[PDB]
Amino acid sequence: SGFRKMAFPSGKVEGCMVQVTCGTTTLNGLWLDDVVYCPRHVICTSEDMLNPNYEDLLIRKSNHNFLVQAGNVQLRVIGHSMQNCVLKLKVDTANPKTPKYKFVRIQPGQTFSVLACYNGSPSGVYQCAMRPNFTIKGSFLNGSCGSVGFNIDYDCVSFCYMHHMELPTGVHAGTDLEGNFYGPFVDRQTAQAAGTDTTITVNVLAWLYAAVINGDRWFLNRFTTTLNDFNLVAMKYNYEPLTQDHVDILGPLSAQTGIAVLDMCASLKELLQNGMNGRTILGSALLEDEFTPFDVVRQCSGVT
Amino acid sequence: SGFRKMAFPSGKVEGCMVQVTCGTTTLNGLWLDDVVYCPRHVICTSEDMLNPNYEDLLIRKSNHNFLVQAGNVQLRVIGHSMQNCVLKLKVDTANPKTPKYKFVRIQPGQTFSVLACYNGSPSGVYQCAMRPNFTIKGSFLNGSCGSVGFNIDYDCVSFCYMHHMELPTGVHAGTDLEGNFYGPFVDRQTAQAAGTDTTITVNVLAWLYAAVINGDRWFLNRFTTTLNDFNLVAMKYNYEPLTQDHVDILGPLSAQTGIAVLDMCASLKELLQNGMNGRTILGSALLEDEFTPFDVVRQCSGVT
Ligand SMILES: COC(=O)[C@@H](C(=O)Nc1cnccc1C)c1cccc(Cl)c1
Ligand SMILES: COC(=O)[C@@H](C(=O)Nc1cnccc1C)c1cccc(Cl)c1
Repeated sequence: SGFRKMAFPSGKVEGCMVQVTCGTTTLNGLWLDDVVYCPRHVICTSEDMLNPNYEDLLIRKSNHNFLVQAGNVQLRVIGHSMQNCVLKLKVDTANPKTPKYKFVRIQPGQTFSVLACYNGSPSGVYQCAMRPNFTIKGSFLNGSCGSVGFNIDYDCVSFCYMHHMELPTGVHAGTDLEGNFYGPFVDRQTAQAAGTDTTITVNVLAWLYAAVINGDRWFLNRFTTTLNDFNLVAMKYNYEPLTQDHVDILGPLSAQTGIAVLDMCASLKELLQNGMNGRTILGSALLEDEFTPFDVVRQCSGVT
Repeated sequence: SGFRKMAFPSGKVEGCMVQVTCGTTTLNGLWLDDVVYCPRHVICTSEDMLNPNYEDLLIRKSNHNFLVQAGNVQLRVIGHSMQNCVLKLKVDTANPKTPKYKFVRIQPGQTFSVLACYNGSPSGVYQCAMRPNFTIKGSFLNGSCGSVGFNIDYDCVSFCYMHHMELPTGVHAGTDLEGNFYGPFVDRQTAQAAGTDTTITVNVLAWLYAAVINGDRWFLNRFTTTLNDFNLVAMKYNYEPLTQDHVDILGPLSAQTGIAVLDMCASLKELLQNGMNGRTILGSALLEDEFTPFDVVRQCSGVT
């Protein structure tokens, strides 16, 4: 019992972190096999960041300008290429600590762990969600660029995020491991609209199931609703519309608890319309949306 | 910017986890140098747990009855001893992945990361506080016993907690790495009073400083208070009395923000007396007490 915002164990990712320096800029890189991946803005100076012509800036760099250090050992750079907003530095040595891995592009609403790093050194690990507006609400300071987000399935690490920047609003933006930004963002120091965010409805419902499983049940009521009625409420409260695909993903939790998905929707509708009346659910005084239905099943069943 | 409930990177601890089996019971062990540490209740059957005579139960066991497996490799047990509520199994091989480590007994109100494990395999990592009543509000299921809590300072892991049991109330109890329980708990399947818990005042104040640093400032007011006046409020709301030792520990945050500790106490007094009025601080609708002043400084400065 108990339910916590749990991150994946970070060991397999810690073994991949390196420091990349180009000129006077230092950030983190991810060393997998004989390639180091890092944000392409490592080649910029502060004056370049306002409107960088990355193609021109990269042309002024050679393999020997990219200093890559894995703890104490220096890596020899034998090639460099830019792919979208990431740089790929080919090195002469395969990382002996490379776990089994994949590069994935996650969907908005999905969750992942972030290993926050500075100067190639891990500082902490936390779990978060990719917001529906393709931002993440992380904890990142200057020097954290290149820190990565990932999920683990048994012995396979699926890397899904590389950190690039903080928007003027204090939220975070980054790319998949092919260097494609999540959302409309560009890697320039310009104010950029993130666009309307919404609460991840299917995740709130999964977390209400986790609450029932752990004994927080005060919010269960004698009501039911329909997908149509619930979605009118979701619209009013800036929640994502619930679909049959979301109801299907909640099947395991509905089966485990015996609470029909539309009955849990009626509990969520009442919580949206009335608030929590000074009460808490799983130690929270707000409706939590950073746990997917898969996260709830994994945590509630102790998957390793 | 951004502030998250961040755990230490778990890699150094992952390399120490093993599975320990004795008879039909399987739990986690911690392999450091040539010793494996685990909860002594690995020697119990279900019938023993109601009132175990651990001395008698252990006398029926020999070195070859303790099966210790580090992933795929089997460890050879050459000695066993019980120290308080932990068993120490001497093995013939030093763990090659033993980090620099210490065993520490943490104080109530201090925080640490937990690497939740099942069958010697890591499942997740989360940060928590040792409550003032010496319980922890973790996320643990059957088989998680032997999972450990720790802090990291550069390359040194200070182990402070080993998980033993879940109280009938769903909260958790465990020991230091010498097998001494935190709190009044005994390793028996009997209902046990945890005693009155309180909110960790110095941690709430540290988190309010973290909020100001990250731009959540709506709770700052034109008021001040004294330690005496604040402590009358703390008493009414079941908060730990604030001492000059706590004010001293908050010195760095007070210096960084220019907000005197007693002025932040007046903000906290107003939040206790009026609530949050439907607003949030650092994404929370309640006053958070799982960040120490050291945690806030570390996270806000990006220590690795
Ligand atoms: C001058 O460079 C910066 O401030 C970084 C950035 O956001 N770093 C940064 C990242 N995360 C947290 C805090 C900080 C500070 C920057 C800005 C704009 C565009 C890009 Cl691709 C990069
Ligand atoms: C029958 O044994 C148990 O249930 C364990 C225990 O709390 N495990 C356990 C631990 N954490 C979460 C869930 C579970 C289930 C037990 C009970 C009482 C005393 C001790 Cl020292 C151990």
